[PDB]
Amino acid sequence: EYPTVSEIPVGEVRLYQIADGVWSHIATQSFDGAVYPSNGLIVRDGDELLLIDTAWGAKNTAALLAEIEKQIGLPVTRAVSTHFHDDRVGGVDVLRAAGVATYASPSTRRLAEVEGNEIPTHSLEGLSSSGDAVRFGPVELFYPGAAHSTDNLVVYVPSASVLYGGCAIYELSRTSAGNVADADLAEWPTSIERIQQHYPEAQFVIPGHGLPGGLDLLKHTTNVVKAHTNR
Ligand SMILES: [Zn+2]
Ligand SMILES: [Zn+2]
Repeated sequence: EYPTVSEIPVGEVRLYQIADGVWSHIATQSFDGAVYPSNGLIVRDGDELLLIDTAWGAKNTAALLAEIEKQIGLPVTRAVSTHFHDDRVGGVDVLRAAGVATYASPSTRRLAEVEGNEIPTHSLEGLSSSGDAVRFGPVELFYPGAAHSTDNLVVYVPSASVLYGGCAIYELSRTSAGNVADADLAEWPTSIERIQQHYPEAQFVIPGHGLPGGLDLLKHTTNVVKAHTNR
């Protein structure tokens, strides 16, 4: 039932209900002549919605808001980007124009600015040191340490035991490292272990790209990152 690339024409977006009041959003982009899927999260926040991550670009993110209106019909009032790369901040300007309040850590905002990427409006305090967590509406935001990027956040939905790892967590089908240009390979397993330590009760774990699974995605990622380290 989870959608894959061949289900999703580029420019379209699918929603997937994970639990009561919790969805992923799935979109695709072409990169170097291959097509990659990308996940984000949507969490019901009373009669409003919280969005985690853009749908990887302006057109996708417009389509995302259109699909949310079509299928859920509650207002997206806030969005949080989990790190500074384009699959996470690309589309922030579309969200902002549509009246969504955009958020990221000050580390992410700064790195987005350096990269010339779109920059969320608001700055999330309380996430500066590895192991820091803050509640943000119906989710907990956690900074595990540097991993895929120095700023990467993960998002937990306590009502549903859903853990969204973003790009710090790989899907099982990914056997070799993704983009590690901005990674801290040295710290990435230590960061993954902080996630395990903080969220041992998680039932559904959503990678930045590809299929959900369970907490097995954590050690899977560590194995892949450690192999890449020793390449
Ligand atoms: Zn990234
Ligand atoms: Zn990513």
